[PDB]
Amino acid sequence: MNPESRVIRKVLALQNDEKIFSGERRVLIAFSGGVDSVVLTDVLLKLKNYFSLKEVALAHFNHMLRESAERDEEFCKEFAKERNMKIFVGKEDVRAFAKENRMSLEEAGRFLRYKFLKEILESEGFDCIATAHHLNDLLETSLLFFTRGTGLDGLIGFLPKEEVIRRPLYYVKRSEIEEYAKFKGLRWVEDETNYEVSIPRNRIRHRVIPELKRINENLEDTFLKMVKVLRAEREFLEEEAQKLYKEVKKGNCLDVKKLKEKPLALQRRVIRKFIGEKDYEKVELVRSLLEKGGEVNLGKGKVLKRKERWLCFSPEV
Amino acid sequence: MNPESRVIRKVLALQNDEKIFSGERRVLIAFSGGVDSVVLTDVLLKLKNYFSLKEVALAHFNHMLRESAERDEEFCKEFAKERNMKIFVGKEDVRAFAKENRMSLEEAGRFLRYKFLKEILESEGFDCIATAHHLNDLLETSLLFFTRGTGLDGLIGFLPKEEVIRRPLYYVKRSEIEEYAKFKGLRWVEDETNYEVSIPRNRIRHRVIPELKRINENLEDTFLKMVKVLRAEREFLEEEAQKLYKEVKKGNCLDVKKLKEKPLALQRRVIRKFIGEKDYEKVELVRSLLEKGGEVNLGKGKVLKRKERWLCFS
Ligand SMILES: Nc1ncnc2c1ncn2[C@@H]1O[C@H](COP(=O)(O)OP(=O)(O)OP(=O)(O)O)[C@@H](O)[C@H]1O
Ligand SMILES: Nc1ncnc2c1ncn2[C@@H]1O[C@H](COP(=O)(O)OP(=O)(O)OP(=O)(O)O)[C@@H](O)[C@H]1O
Ligand SMILES: N[C@@H](CCCC[NH3+])C(=O)O
Repeated sequence: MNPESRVIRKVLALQNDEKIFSGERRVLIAFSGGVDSVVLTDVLLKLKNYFSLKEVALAHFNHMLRESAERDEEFCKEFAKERNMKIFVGKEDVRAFAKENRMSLEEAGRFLRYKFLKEILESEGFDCIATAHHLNDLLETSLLFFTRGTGLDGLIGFLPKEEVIRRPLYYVKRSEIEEYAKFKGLRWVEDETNYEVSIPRNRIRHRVIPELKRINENLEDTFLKMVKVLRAEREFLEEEAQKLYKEVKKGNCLDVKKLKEKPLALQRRVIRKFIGEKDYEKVELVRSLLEKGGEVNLGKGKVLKRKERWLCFSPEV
Repeated sequence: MNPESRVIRKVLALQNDEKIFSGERRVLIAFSGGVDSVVLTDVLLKLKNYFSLKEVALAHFNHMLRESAERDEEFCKEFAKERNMKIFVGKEDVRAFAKENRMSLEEAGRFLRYKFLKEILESEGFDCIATAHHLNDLLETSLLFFTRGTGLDGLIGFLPKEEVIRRPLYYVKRSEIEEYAKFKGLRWVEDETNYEVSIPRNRIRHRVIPELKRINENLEDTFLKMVKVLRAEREFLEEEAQKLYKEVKKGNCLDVKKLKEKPLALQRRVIRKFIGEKDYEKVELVRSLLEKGGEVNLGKGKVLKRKERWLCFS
């Protein structure tokens, strides 16, 4: 099996399993100019009719942080022309939105790259946005949430398809993306967060994963099976969660007595939703009010009390 | 708060949260001679009456692997004599046992160790075994499972109470254990197995975890919160998985019709229980029969066929 089919087989597999494209007609690619983006594009133009797409276009965002960005942008317009594709370029100063909004260069650009994409989508009439997220991004992300503290959501990471976003390379490993770009002799722009190990994701990618791989070289593959199991168990619990939530709220309060003899796993999913907080301690606080009567203060004036069959928000302040 | 009250309260909290001890009278301690063993022993002797324990004793296994072995065994007896405790000591040639049985060394020791402990437990009339596992073993354990492939079970790691085994320092960090020992002026044996990054556990312990704490210095406490959550979620899934295994398994079959209209999460759970295998692959091969005709060959004669309304065996 060659590098081409090794990627295309996984993309088709993903399509089967998740129905990545099932009616969408116009696709907008979150094109960065990077290998994964280039390979993402090469694969979609090769499957354009297979997916019954009417049009595939690029959308590049110039964060204006580095100097190369000016050059990265040139590559993208060129690439688009070599492909005879439509492309929308966007220029914004993260740094000047991440300063006048208290933001890390990163987070601020994320918001902006997306705003522009949502923009390009709803305005130009595209049905969805395709991203180049791949299996290693999911490994790093998942491991980050594990590090930062989390539950199933973080362990699952992002999904192959969520609302308006589609991630065709979800099953593909970075090395497979790399091998395919070389095999087909594609050109792209290098990785210049190439080792700014000061950022967690990058520390995980360059210093953690390589160690874990010294334990299990097929970590990514082994990692994928675990996510499939968890996604399902999560889906189920979240499903049961709504069952109980509604089985439980009255308007603006929660029925302690009914929720008191329900499974802990579920009580916690319910509280989490009632209060709009995922923090473990805040959850336990509110949970304690199920047996004990009284008050608990969470944060933005989120104060909850027990009437006595009920557990509500205090209206004060 | 001092290094002692710090650890003591976490043990009292684990006891309050899990009922570690609740009728046991004679505890046998899996005593390695290392810090954790030593702090475990010191905490049980101090909380003996509180837990209503009639006796606490030490069990030390000489793996015969390291050169200090003999010496350490001696320290162990002296540690016992010092606190006027019984000490049972087992010795076996792990090394050899592995070669005449096809076992690496991790497994060999493990096998003989626990075997030795269960024998003392029975021939000495002990109710349970107290191990010195701690939160950092848990964190190292769960990362090993996340690396080798796993589900909730692996992520959760060992539990505070599992059968005959007890783990009173489950909530305690290795750092707290080390401060405890210095504070109370305790003596212990050197862990000459830190090094060897060849051992995955140590590679995680020395290379992986350190990098993670540079992202979150509170990794262990944060990991614990995650475990508690995962545990109750896992409890609910297994319970719901029991109901379904009973609502669908009628004989040596599974009511496809009923099991096909239920949650994937559960299906796999039902399948896993039915076919006795747990790996993702077999379960999914078997799982397709709920939708496609045919039969499957998993292991040693483990083959299942799909009838019109039933997924039974051959
Ligand atoms: N300059 C860009 N213009 C448009 N889209 C981009 C650009 N950079 C990245 N993307 C899109 O976002 C995806 C993820 O990129 P990257 O991992 O660098 O962002 P992150 O912010 O680091 O990740 P996430 O997007 O997971 O936060 C890329 O694969 C691509 O689909
Ligand atoms: N030589 C020994 N004699 C008796 N008990 C021991 C000995 N070594 C270890 N133990 C017990 O086993 C527990 C776990 O030890 P450790 O985790 O270092 O070994 P492992 O091989 O990693 O064990 P597991 O695989 O059970 O974690 C120790 O806390 C102690 O209670
Ligand atoms: N260096 C640590 C660990 C030594 C081995 C402990 N069993 C200490 O002595 O505190």
